[PDB]
Amino acid sequence: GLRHTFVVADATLPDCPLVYASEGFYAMTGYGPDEVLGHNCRFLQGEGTDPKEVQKIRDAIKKGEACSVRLLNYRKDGTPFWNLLTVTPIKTPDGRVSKFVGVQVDVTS
Ligand SMILES: Cc1cc2nc3c(=O)[nH]c(=O)nc-3n(C[C@H](O)[C@H](O)[C@H](O)COP(=O)(O)O)c2cc1C
Repeated sequence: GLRHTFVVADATLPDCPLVYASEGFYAMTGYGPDEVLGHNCRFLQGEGTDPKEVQKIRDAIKKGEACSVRLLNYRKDGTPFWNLLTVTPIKTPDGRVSKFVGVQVDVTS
């Protein structure tokens, strides 16, 4: 929907760590930059997170392809929320993946 957050991951590093996150991302998740920059976004996952959906994202990434999934995530305070995540690979002219961009939408309603 209209309200959403955005983040950028560096695919030139093995674990796709975050290099940038929108104002909304920090405010929604409750985390600060000096807390999540340089880290993979998997810290948003938790107990009820469907490993099957997580695997789908992992596969798309390893294949350097776009993907959209609905996942249960948790704020820094531990409270849950439903996240409709869409990941998009950004490539250089040589065809290789340089960055991955992510758009998150809280669809908890
Ligand atoms: C740009 C980008 C944004 C992501 N955003 C989220 C997110 O908001 N929530 C989430 O649970 N996983 C998110 N992921 C997925 C995890 O970072 C990680 O790719 C996934 O869990 C891969 O599987 P693994 O944790 O088993 O290695 C994102 C990945 C990328 C590349």
